[PDB]
Amino acid sequence: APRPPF
Amino acid sequence: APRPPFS
Amino acid sequence: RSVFSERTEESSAVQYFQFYGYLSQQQNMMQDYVRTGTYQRAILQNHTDFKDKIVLDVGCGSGILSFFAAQAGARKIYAVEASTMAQHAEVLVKSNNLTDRIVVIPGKVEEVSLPEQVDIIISEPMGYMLFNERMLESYLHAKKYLKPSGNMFPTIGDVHLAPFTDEQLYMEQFTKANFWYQPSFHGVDLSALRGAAVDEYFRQPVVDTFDIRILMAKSVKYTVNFLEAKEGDLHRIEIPFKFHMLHSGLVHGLAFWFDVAFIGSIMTVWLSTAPTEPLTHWYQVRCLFQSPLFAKAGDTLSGTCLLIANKRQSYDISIVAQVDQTGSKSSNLLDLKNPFFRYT
Amino acid sequence: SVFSERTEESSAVQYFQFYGYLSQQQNMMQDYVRTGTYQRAILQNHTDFKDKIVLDVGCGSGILSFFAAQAGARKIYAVEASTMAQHAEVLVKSNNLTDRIVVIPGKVEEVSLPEQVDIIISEPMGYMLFNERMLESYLHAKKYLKPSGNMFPTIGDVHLAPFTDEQLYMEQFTKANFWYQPSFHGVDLSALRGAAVDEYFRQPVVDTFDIRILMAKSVKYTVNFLEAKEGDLHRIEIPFKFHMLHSGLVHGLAFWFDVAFIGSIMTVWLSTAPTEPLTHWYQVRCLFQSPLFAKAGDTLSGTCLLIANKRQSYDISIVAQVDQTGSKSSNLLDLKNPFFRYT
Ligand SMILES: Nc1ncnc2c1ncn2[C@@H]1O[C@H](C[C@@H](N)CC[C@H](N)C(=O)O)[C@@H](O)[C@H]1O
Ligand SMILES: Nc1ncnc2c1ncn2[C@@H]1O[C@H](C[C@@H](N)CC[C@H](N)C(=O)O)[C@@H](O)[C@H]1O
Repeated sequence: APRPPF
Repeated sequence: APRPPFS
Repeated sequence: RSVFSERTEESSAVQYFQFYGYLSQQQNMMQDYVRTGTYQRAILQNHTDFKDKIVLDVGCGSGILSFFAAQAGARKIYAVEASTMAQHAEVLVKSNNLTDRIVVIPGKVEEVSLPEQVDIIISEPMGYMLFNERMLESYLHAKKYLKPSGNMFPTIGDVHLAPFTDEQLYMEQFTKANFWYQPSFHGVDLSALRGAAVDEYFRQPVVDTFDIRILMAKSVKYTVNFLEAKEGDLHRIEIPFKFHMLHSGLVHGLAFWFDVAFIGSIMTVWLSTAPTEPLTHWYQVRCLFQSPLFAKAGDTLSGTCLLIANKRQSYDISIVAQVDQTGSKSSNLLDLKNPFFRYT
Repeated sequence: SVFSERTEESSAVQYFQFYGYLSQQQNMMQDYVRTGTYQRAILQNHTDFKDKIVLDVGCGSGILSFFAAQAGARKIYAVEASTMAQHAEVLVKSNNLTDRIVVIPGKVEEVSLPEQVDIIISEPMGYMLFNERMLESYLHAKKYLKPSGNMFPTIGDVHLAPFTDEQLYMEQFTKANFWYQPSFHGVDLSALRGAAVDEYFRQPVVDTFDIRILMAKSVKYTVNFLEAKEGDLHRIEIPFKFHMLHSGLVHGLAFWFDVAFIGSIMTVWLSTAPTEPLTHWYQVRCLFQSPLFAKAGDTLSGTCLLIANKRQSYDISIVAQVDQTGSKSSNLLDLKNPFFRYT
């Protein structure tokens, strides 16, 4: 996960 | 993740 | 070059072993009490399969199972670990004063050398849906070290599959995909990707647990006997099924779980991940049908689940099913490597 | 390529796989603060797009390229290295913008563009700003930038401030202390105590928190994208001197970041600060395995050092000392292995 889930 | 988190 | 590297993309392997290199990930398995406790029980209560024996622990991780073989009296335990967790296992062998009895061998079981053959191989190589990670092949591969008539713990594995109805689980896929069904997201029409978004969600197996009431027929099982099986047998796994429907409703997919049996001299002990049993870190797995099927109690839901092993240490899953009485049909393709972890 | 030389194939493969998923594009797109602010930045600076040539670095869905088109761009090259490129193309057709948006599949370090551009737009920010090393790809893309061309975003501010959060510290500490057990199912784990603490405290903590936990005014490190070269980002050195506003235990440093789109009409800020509405970047905290005691009026000084690695991230070291007592904490953090704590 480069980007965290919003 | 091969193994799921658990608690 | 190596049986392992042949069947495995380096990129997948690097991640895989990095994951298992983490103390927290070893700790995640260790704290599964059903898992760790049953392994301990299976070994200690079959103390005669271990007393003064030579043991191989395939993928020892922390060493935990090798310490259990030692508690049961084993003379010599070779503990093979491919990840950098091997170094930590080694530190534990010393600090628990078991240097004479446990020998940690860093590396892949497909690539290392053992000094001697063994009486028994122990391992925990089960992935979700049993087969994920392809570590069962490593475990079978390891039988090249097994003395004639040696044992394996675990000895057999059963996969269970059964149909389910879960309307809300099914609808969630569409509610998620419908993000794309808007003609003006900040002035942009995203609609043309809605179908591709649905396909993507439906390709993910769903990891979580559920009330057994959702199951619509008694499970069918597919069994692997680890004493007899060859690595090659897990490359293409075909599971036929003919369900006799106990309940009438919309069948939204198949549910998967598994059990393993430790068949010892003194007793057989079972480790079950069934939905009827307390929860484990394996939960259960459900494969949705993108078109569900109507069945009435008494009908037969027949078809095939085919798992085709891939170089990313997982399987391409193909499920095809029909209601025999009506001929309505559903086909599904899933990627076992990319599950949706739905559980809270 | 410049890319493959600094990147492990194993990391790259996983990176672009993750972004190939419509679910992950959707995750970013649905961050309203992020997507709405990019839209406002671009449309409120229309004269920076009107009849211009644009490069979108890492276009994903195409979303920013559509905004550039809405603002009147003549031509937009939309570069994307994941399989998301094929979906972008579909959207470009379905939106009748084939004449203005041109998807180019590939890494911006490896593709060819038919001409130089007036402005580069990208959303290359990772958490703690620098994760993913995609800022390096964005700077790399300046080879296509006309002299006096613009960048959107134009600058990046990283903020850091010391925090107190004993609940966080204990949560992490308790997990580590699993490995303090002398008789886990009869086995002595205790010799891995220190290794375990090291591993847990190496994990940066991604979530939000109340600003009441901050113990001093934040220090700011700025990167000007119009002027930075790629290689500036290989070794990032952020020194700091905090004038402590409260007494108590310092559990680590908190980080967030802002970016400014410095247009010809107006400047538009996108902030991920904890005083602002939450974004999908949240905030990032680097915990110290032993907290530092400070008194209001003390100074906490040291260095945060970011060393680029080949896993598209950074080795981070934070050395902090309370000048008045000589009490110090040195820490190493593995920015690639964060703990996503948010409920
Ligand atoms: N081919 C292989 N060769 C050696 N080790 C492997 C291989 N495949 C997986 N492993 C390791 O096997 C371990 C699997 C774990 N389920 C078990 C760890 C430990 N035995 C336990 O029961 O807690 C991980 O630590 C992997 O790194
Ligand atoms: N070197 C590279 N070349 C091309 N694309 C890249 C590169 N590195 C990252 N990307 C892509 O950049 C995108 C980063 C996303 N944060 C932004 C997507 C889109 N521009 C948006 O704002 O919604 C991902 O889709 C990556 O696949």
